[PDB]
Amino acid sequence: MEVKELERDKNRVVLEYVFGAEEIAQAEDKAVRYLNQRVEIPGKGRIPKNVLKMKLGEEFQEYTLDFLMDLIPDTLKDRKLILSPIVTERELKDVTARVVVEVHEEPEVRIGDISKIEVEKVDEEKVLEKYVERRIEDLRESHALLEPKEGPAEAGDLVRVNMEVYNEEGKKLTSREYEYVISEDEDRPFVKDLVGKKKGDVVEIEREYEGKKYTYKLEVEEVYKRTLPEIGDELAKSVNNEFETLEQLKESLKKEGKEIYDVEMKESMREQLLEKLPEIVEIEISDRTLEILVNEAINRLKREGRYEQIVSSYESEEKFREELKERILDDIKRDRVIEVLAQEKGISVNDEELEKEAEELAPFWGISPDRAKSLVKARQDLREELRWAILKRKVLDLLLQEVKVKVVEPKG
Amino acid sequence: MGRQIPPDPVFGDVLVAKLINRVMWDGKKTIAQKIVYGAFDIIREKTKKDPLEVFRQAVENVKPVLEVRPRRVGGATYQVPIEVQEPRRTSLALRWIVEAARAKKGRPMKEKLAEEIIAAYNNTGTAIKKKEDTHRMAEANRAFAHYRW
Repeated sequence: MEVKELERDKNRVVLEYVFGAEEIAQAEDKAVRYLNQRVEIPGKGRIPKNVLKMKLGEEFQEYTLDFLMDLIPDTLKDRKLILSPIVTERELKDVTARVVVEVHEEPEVRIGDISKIEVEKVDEEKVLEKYVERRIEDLRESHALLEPKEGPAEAGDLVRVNMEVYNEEGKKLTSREYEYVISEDEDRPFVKDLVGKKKGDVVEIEREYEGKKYTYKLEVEEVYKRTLPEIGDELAKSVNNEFETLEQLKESLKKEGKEIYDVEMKESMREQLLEKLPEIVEIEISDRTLEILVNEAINRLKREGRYEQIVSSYESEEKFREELKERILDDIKRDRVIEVLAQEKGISVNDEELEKEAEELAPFWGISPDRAKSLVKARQDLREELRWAILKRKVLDLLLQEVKVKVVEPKG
Repeated sequence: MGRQIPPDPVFGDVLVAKLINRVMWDGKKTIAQKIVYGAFDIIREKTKKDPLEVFRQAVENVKPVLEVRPRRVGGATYQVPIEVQEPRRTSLALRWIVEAARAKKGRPMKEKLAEEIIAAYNNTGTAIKKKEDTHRMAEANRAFAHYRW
């Protein structure tokens, strides 16, 4: 065999594999053997070379090269490719043979000072106060202090009704006591009618659904007076043991919020650092490599009908393809920047840790934690999709330690 | 579900109207407007591109293709993967962009929204997790495609 590189175009490189002489025959052999192991003619195991081509015309040739090419993958296995090798031209002559493959090595990255891009963070201490302040306030409302009232049901009271729904001729179908807090002048269903009503009053509402009429008798059972209890140490008691002081309840609620923050905000920063890698990234990539991934994508859209709607919202299909282009270039930059820095820093997701995340997706998937682990060891497709993501959320984390975290104060 | 409801007053787009139409709480419109068109203002600030167009391509991305619905065949609870097409998806996305934006930290909703629409615009965010989330157990609950209805 003999391999020569015709042209190099950034990451796109094209190879020429010329075989010929006898290894053409050594395959021809392999060809005859495997072929002699298949379909037969009105000619067992003794068929030579002649027979075949003067019968299964042409095919032989195809099947030969197929063994010639086998001798290629082992030239290209220690190279990482952003696109499986594509065989441009192939051809077989009696004495020599020549195959040409196009190789798309991973494109060369150039980063550029992680400290340049800024991510936004909302003032922690100043957002937790906001949280508690509002949490207590929601806690009061639940522990509404009420007493029965004999007045009309002005706004802010709590009326309790018992709603019965009758069939189109009497058969009572359901009965359920609802209760409402009258919202300062409200157009809510039913409740707007309970406004200004006193105990023992009834409000009938008739209704028709696909031909059949249904009656709704709403009877006011009781009207209490709401007055939310003051923010004291008593409010703590009101929500069980453990806390004895207000300062203590608040403590708990702060702890509860820092929890939710540290998770949600951390995730946000990650998100937006990723949004923005391409600014500081620059790669050498063959126009064609891109232009391919473009087709490798557009096509795979028509495979769900999606392309039709999608295309039909931009000015021209060429502008889409155009938007779709850079769209990918940016992602590969990212993806690429991740993969790289992950090696330079020796960051890797080990087997034991790859299980650690899998069990985190068992509740959301709605499955037994073990079925996940069943599926991860067993499949090598969900295995790798899950794997890389895990690594990604790691590399980002690291990088987030170099970026400019801009801190903003709560608006709401 | 979903019908030929007329475009919002500003952008002549059926979809933004559906988005406003979703963020709405109770029946309080003319308020959601101020958010939606406002999250559009933040989006052009943080991209310098046409928001209405970003929104489209953002929702388009969240549009899922399959899901799972619980069934009962003698006993109770069986996981049926089904495909998702037509108005269902387009709605399901919005129902997720907006829905996820609600249950957040931050402070305002105008902001939470831009935050999703943009993240979704860049194929990340909890919005999309739901998308590919079911989608992964789509090729998990694969063996029960014959219970399909």
